[PDB]
Amino acid sequence: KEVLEDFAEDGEKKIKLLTGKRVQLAEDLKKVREIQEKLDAFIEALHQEK
Amino acid sequence: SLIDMYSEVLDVLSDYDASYNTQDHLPRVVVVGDQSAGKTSVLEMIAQARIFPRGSGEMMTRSPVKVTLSEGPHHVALFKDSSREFDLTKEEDLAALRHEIELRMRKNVKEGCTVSPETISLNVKGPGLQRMVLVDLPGVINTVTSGMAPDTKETIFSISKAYMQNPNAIILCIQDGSVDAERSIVTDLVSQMDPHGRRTIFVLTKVDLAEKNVASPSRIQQIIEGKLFPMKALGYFAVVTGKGNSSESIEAIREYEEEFFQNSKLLKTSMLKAHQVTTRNLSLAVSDCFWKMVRESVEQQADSFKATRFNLETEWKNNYPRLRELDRNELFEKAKNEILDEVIS
Amino acid sequence: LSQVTPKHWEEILQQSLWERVSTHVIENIYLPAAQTMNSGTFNTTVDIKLKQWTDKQLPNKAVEVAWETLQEEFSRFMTEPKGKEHDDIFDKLKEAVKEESIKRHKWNDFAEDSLRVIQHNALEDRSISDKQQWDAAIYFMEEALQARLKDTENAIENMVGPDWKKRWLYWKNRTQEQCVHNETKNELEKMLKCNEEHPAYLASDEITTVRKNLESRGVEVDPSLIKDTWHQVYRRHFLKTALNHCNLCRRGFYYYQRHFVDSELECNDVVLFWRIQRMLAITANTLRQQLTNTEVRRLEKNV
Amino acid sequence: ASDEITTVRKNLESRGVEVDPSLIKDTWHQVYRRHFLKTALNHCNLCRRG
Repeated sequence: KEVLEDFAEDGEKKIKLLTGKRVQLAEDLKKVREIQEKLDAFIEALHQEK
Repeated sequence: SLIDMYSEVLDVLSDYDASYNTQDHLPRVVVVGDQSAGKTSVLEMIAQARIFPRGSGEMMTRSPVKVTLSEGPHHVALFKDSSREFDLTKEEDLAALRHEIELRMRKNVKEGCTVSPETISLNVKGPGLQRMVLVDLPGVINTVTSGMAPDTKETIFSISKAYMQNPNAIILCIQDGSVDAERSIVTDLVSQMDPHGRRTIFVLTKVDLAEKNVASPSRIQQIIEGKLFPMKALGYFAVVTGKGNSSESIEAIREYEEEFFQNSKLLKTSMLKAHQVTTRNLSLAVSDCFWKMVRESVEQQADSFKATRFNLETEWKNNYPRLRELDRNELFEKAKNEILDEVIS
Repeated sequence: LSQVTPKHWEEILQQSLWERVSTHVIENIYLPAAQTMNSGTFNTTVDIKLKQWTDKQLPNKAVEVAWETLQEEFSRFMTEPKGKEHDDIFDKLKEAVKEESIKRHKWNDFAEDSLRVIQHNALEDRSISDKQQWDAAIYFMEEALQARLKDTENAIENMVGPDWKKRWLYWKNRTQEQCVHNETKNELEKMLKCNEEHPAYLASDEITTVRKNLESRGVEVDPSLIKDTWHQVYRRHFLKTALNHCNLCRRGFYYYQRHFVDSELECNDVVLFWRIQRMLAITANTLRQQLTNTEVRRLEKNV
Repeated sequence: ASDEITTVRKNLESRGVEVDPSLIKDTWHQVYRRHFLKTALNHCNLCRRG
């Protein structure tokens, strides 16, 4: 439990340890989806003003 | 409002894509100015608040600032990394904000340099403000200051070129009306980098000082009508940044500029078009053109992002159909639970 | 013209549409994806290519193919000679009206948009519940592969010539360039035999190794010729490899029935071809119904 | 020459043998010396009646 808490507080160690196709795919999908959601909100709000 | 989301999208795009592969697909406003050319005054006039540090001829802008103007209940400025609100309606808070911005400029400076290439995103809210994103850049110096790094001029040029790399970026050149176009290199660089002129906009400062210097009307008319300059831009505008004092209020400068142009003999003689002057006309034209380009670009980007996300999802199904996508934190939680299970086993 | 059995229309439409798009589908989609040995990446590339092509190009080709088939039947019936009883005075008027009617023809604009979704959902299925459908896809793949293989053999034969046994029977002698190509073929044969999973692309050092062996035989060959011969040889080898895969996948339906994903007999190509064949059948039937109902009234109006 | 080493190495890989270029050079030196000595011996036989 002590080791896990120390590892949790250090994200850099996680990045070095977590390297894989599954990890990168999940991270990229999250970032792309987050950007897309912001774009949808921006477009809808822009078009609803008029 | 809308521009707040657009500014946020640009910030996340820069973080997600370090390179300009995707950042070069959206319109942007690029501002380049010389030393003591009134670039700070013009940016302050558009923002309707003096938020940048002022110095007696010294380039206080030691780091680029991404100033965003949006719609808000009160005229306040908020940092991206800090939630401490600063009220621009009070002069005391304005002075504190200027000191905070200068402190942030010095903190971001790396070792061995004087001007850092990092850009700080600042959201300046206010009722009735134009919905657009502005970029502040250090002034171009003909002679390198002894107190600055030898590559400060090169860093400023590189930052301006990187910003201008976007084919949809709008160029906003700022110079001095008392200096001829042949004595400044910035105007030559702007013309060279935009042979078409489909997005170049030129802003001339200290027009009142130039008029008080008995400037030739032919040169002013040619600059405004795009005759002397070989490049053919969409249009040219002239604004007055006051008498040059670093303590003058924005409201007094704007009122004086309007009165000066109303009583100016050049405008009543029809030498210069009445809609080619004042900051209000320039701001409205820039905002409408920038917004229309943004609308078209964002539609294309949204479709591309949706298709790209679909490809990523399809790859996930093909490779891992019976698994669930989790972020770095969730994977850590799953890994530790498996460890505890093995301990029990 | 509307008194013809629907089966005849479907057979003509299916064959015409398939041959119209078979070259584009195989060359531009199947070949680039087949290079990778990863099934997941292979499938992902196929799906991306399918969506890009279908959303913009598929409805246009289907409309042109359907209209062309209608033109063939209509124009022929206008000019069918009814033996010695055929009249010739009306033929001139028939041709003039036919040309004017064709110019005024205009297909429904909404059909393209409707069909885009129709075939998109049809191709999205990935389950073959019928044993006979699996066998039919194998036979359809074999016919398509054999046609492409025959074209590859013709190009190889043109560059090389008949076998020494055959050329002796026909008394034909290989040219100097033809013999040079034959020697290059033998070198590529040994290279492919040693490395049965060689990548399609080539490398400069590989060309140098091949060239030096040719010099050992007293033959000088430019790298460009070696690359061209390698491309044809690899295409022929890949087609033969696919044929062997078809033989192995012939009895693989039972394994697929239990979802034996761990089994190496992942007949992805058979499933993909079955989806194409099913899509063609739906498209042929849909076009036949549209031809029989939608465009008959427009033809009558224009006449 | 380097390209000669690459050609030899690839033929060795065709036999499932991996050999460093240094070993090939050493073997080539010994082989060439033996071949040259045999060539000289043949020259001696020809020069016997010369």
